[PDB]
Amino acid sequence: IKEKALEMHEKNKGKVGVVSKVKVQNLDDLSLVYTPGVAEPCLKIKENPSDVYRYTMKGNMVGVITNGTAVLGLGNIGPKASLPVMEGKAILFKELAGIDSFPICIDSTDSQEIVNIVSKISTVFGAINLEDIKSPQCIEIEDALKAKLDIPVFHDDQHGTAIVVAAGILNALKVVKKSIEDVQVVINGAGSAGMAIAKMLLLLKVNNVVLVDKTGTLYKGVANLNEPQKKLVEVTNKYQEKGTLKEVLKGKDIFIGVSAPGIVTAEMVATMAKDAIVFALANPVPEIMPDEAKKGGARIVATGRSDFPNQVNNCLAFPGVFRGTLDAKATQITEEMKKAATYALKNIIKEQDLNENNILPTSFNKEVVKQIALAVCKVAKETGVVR
Amino acid sequence: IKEKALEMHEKNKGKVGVVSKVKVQNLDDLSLVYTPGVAEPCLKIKENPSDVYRYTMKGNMVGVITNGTAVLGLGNIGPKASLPVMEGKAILFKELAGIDSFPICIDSTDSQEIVNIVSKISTVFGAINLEDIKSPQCIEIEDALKAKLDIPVFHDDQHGTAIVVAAGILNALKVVKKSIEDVQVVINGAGSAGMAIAKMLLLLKVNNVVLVDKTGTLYKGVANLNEPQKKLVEVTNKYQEKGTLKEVLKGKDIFIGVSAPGIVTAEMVATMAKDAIVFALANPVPEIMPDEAKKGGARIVATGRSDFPNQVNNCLAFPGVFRGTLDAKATQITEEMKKAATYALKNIIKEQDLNENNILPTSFNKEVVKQIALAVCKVAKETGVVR
Ligand SMILES: NC(=O)c1ccc[n+]([C@@H]2O[C@H](COP(=O)([O-])OP(=O)(O)OC[C@H]3O[C@@H](n4cnc5c(N)ncnc54)[C@H](O)[C@@H]3O)[C@@H](O)[C@H]2O)c1
Ligand SMILES: NC(=O)c1ccc[n+]([C@@H]2O[C@H](COP(=O)([O-])OP(=O)(O)OC[C@H]3O[C@@H](n4cnc5c(N)ncnc54)[C@H](O)[C@@H]3O)[C@@H](O)[C@H]2O)c1
Ligand SMILES: [Mg+2]
Ligand SMILES: [Mg+2]
Repeated sequence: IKEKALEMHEKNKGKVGVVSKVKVQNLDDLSLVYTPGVAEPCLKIKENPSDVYRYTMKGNMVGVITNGTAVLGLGNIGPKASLPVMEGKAILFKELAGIDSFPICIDSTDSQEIVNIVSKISTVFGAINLEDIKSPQCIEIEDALKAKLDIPVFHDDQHGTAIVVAAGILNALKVVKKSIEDVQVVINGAGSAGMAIAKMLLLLKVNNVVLVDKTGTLYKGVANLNEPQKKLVEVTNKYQEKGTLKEVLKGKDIFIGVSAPGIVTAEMVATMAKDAIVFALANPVPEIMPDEAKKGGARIVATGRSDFPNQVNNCLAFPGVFRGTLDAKATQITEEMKKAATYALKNIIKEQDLNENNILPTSFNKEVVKQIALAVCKVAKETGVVR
Repeated sequence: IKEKALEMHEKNKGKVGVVSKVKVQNLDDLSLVYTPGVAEPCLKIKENPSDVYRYTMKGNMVGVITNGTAVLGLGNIGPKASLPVMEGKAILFKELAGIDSFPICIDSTDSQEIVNIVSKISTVFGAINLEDIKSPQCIEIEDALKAKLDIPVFHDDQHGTAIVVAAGILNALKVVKKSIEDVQVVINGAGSAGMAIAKMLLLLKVNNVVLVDKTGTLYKGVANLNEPQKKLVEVTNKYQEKGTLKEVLKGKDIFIGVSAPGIVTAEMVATMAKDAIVFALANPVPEIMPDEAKKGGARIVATGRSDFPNQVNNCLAFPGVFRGTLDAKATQITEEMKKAATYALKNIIKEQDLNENNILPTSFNKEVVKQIALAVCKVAKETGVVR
């Protein structure tokens, strides 16, 4: 309900407050939380610069940095209007994985300016969560900061998406008894989230993925790919298929839509392979209803909806992703760490309890952050990507 | 004690944590602190951009922004090493004036870069507290951001200093029965804090102030003034005196030192006017001890020391300054608002209870933030500098 939301925000002027982690009411402790006390850790950090991580909030602090240019489904609406979302993201870090988070909203659509600016304010952050930025812009920024900064940088709306998606896919294949190295996938929308699902599947040795945009699939020599679309045309659609979604969906095991509402029909689901897997994650109106999906013959349907039986939820991955990432002092959130965050999530469900309505856990299950963290941590230490 | 400080910081990995201002454990409230709830204030702010201030932390949030280039008496030691100080400053905003504060430490010594960068991250802050930056650099940045941003910007180490100083001066004059429009002041150190005390006194119609640096006083045609020193040479030292501190101190009513340790003697205090006022605020070793100050003949001595009878303390002004500033929705922290913050502070002491050891209140007295706020607020509304 609208009014219920608005009231909530108005109620306390925001969701995000700061507390003191130590106590101070007099002059004694004052000279320790401030001068001349504060001088002593400052000189420590000056001597050994890594000592930031023991006299400071840094190592439990994740920055939630944004642009405003892609806010939920509201798109480019600016830094002010995105603020409530960023505040909301911060307190979820806090409530789900006991993480201190703070929102920074940046007023610039220039990649290089945003890169530089975030890189210059990294002192206080133990990790960066990038949120609600425009594809393709979000990629170069993520990539630029990732090779620039010595702390973990992570675009949740694309990499966090793929973790839950790949989790739900792996679980769904066990159901219909198929293996992901044998199956032909179609992803509608070559934007941020489409892009990254493609990556996380190729990361999983998918047999073949085809990306489709609002104009047709993407193949070598397509008119106008953005720079990341181009790099992805190389790895995807091996058999070099061309044409519209209607034509291309024909014969596929998995449809994954992150694009639009109601662009897929029941007829279209009938053309897909037996035991079809349909993921209609467009929001709020998915590209097809599970009703019309099961009518076409879909064995499994996931959506981005809470009311519907199989919810792809972003709060499944990011709290546990950052938890182990921080818990490990990881300098980086690598691909293998993503890969490990997927399996851990897919394994909350026992394998004895898998259904066509039990491919993903509940988004609040405390055992999700715990296991995703342990696996994200376990590989960080192993691989070396650790302070 | 050192170890006691270091332990304190280590104890909890920093002084600054974040809380949620609203509750959320399930899915119900989740869809209000996040999607689809957060959409509703976001669209409000998009429609009326001022609505930031009712669905968001902004209007109770002050940013503590720094460089590292002037940390206490540690000077240029970088963004990492300054972090504990900035964290300490944030929780004092919180504990003294119930204000949410967050530390941003900037890794750049380029004025224009720092201006731009802070201006670009202003979305989340209701006010800016600039902290621990190099004179003269701090001035152009303060000035640039002050004319650029629509929120209050405030360099505490200079303007906050002057408020307490001017407060202690006005109170001290009542003691020795002198008026500030008749008296001849000398300030040692034409750095940030010296500079700004000069301003706040000229703001008070001082008869004559003389600034002195590590090389001699400042007069028209002095070899190498920085740009702000130059502007101040015009308003100060009317009688155009030249020479060293020894020579120049001779005959003055007030000495105010913000420079060095032990550069003033008892002999030198004997040359000043009757009922001398001596302010040795250099830290930790003041430019003269009260013992040697009263030996020279000082009627009144203030220092920056807690053990000594008259402490100039920065935590006297800034919590109450920002309180009323925020309490008023001030768009600006103007000169008249500074002026009003001074008088309010000087008037915590009854005027029936003034001593040579009672010119300033206690730095924890809750009635200080309250009154400084009401006066800072009262003039904001009057003058118009208000949303
Ligand atoms: N957990 C989840 O449920 C979850 C996570 C991420 C995204 N999503 C949903 O997926 C959708 C995409 O989100 P995003 O972050 O990738 O946004 P995005 O704008 O980056 O992706 C959209 C892309 O799809 C393409 N597209 C648009 N309309 C199309 C059409 N009719 N046919 C084919 N292609 C089309 C466009 O090229 C665009 O670049 C959103 O509606 C969002 O709600 C859901
Ligand atoms: N509330 C307080 O007690 C309070 C507040 C602010 C500053 N201070 C003290 O005052 C001092 C100055 O602080 P600041 O922020 O202005 O630092 P600053 O470096 O900006 O000011 C120092 C300036 O004094 C000049 N100087 C240095 N040594 C000198 C000497 N021997 N003779 C004459 N001039 C000299 C230099 O030109 C320099 O620019 C510090 O030691 C600080 O502890 C105290
Ligand atoms: Mg988002
Ligand atoms: Mg300071």
